[PDB]
Amino acid sequence: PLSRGKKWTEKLARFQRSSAKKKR
Repeated sequence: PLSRGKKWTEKLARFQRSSAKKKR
C-alpha cells in the first residue's frame, strides 16, 4: 500500500499533472 511512500505522489498529485490531465 504505502510501502511506496505515496506521500510523494502528493508532489505528483501536484506535478504529475503534466499527464494527469492529458485532456483537460
